[PDB]
Formats: sequence, structure tokens, C-alpha cells
Amino acid sequence: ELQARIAGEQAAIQNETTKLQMIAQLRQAEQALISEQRRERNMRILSSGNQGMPTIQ
Amino acid sequence: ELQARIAGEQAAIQNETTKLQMIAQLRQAEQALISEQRRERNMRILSSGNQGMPTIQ
Amino acid sequence: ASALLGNPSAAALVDQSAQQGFDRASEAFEEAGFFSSDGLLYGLF
Amino acid sequence: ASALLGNPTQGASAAALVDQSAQQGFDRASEAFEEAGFFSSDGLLYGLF
Repeated sequence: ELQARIAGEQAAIQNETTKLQMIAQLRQAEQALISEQRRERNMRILSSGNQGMPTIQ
Repeated sequence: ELQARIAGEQAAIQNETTKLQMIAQLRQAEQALISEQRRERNMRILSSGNQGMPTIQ
Repeated sequence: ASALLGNPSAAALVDQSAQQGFDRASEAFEEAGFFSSDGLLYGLF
Repeated sequence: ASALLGNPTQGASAAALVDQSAQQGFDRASEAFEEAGFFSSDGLLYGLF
């Protein structure tokens, strides 16, 4: 019974390892998404579809 | 039998760990491929083999 | 309007030609925006 | 066409020559831009060239 308990404990540590891998992937995805938002803002400022300009009055 | 079942369960978590590693490698490869496509587009715009220019008419 | 243009106010033709030029410049700036790095060449253009 | 060039030209115009020389210069500039494209970063030096 103690051997099987220790085996279950190893399985739990395995699960934590998988969870940490998943957290690292999510971290990378979040950084990529922040970069995408930055580039969306940049595109919106510099878009050639803009039609406005200051008016002389 | 329960010990061997828990051992199989550990093997399954090992397999998931390997799968996550493979997913991370694929993520990196996909980012590299997107960069390669960007650079192909950039090269196509700036290629010295282009021969066109605007015409005065 | 038509003395030498041949196409039937003057504060208009200069604005149209400059608009075409500045539209090309804006397209260059947009291309610079697309390439985050390796894009300031389009900014210089 | 041939008054001072010396090398015989079969027949052509004048501005033609300005266009050819400007084409050589602009081709060198285009090659510099291509090199700038190759080096994504550390490539804007070639853009300035």
C-alpha cells in the first residue's frame, strides 16, 4: 500500500509538471497577444484609410 | 493490480508531457514560418529584379 | 482651371496633386507599420 | 548621340543618356535596399546607403 501511495504521489508531481508546461505556454501566448494589440494600435494610427487633417481657420 | 494501474496512469501523464513539449516546438516553428513569410513579402517588394515605374502621361 | 490643363479654384489643383503624393507617403508609412522591425526603410521612403 | 561619345551609337535620342545613368544609380540604390531587406535588423544601414 505504501508503494502504491508513493506511486500516486509521483503521479501528482507529474501532473504539476504538465500544469507548469501549460502555464509557460500560456505566458508565451499572452506576450504574443500583447504584441498583436500593440501592432493593431500602430496600424490604426498609421492607416492609409484615415481622411482627416488639421483645418486652417 | 492497483499498483500496475497507477503505473499506467503515470505513463499516460508522461505521454501528455511529451505531447506538450511537441506542441511547444510546433508553436516555435509556426512563429518562425510566419517570420519567413514576412521576409518573403519584404524581399518581393524590394527586389532588384523589378522593372516597373510610374509613367508620365 | 483650363488655360493650359485642357480639362474643363486654383486652391484645388495643388491640393489634389499633394493629396496623391501624401497618399503614397501614407501607404509607405503603413508598410512601415506592418514590418515592426525591418520597416523603418519604408518610413524613410 | 555621337559628337563626343566616340563609341558609335546606331541611333537614339538625348535625355536617353540621362535616363541610362540615372538607371545605373537607382539600380545600385535598389541593390542596397535589397541588402537592407536581407538583414531584418542591422539592415537599416543599407537603407541609408
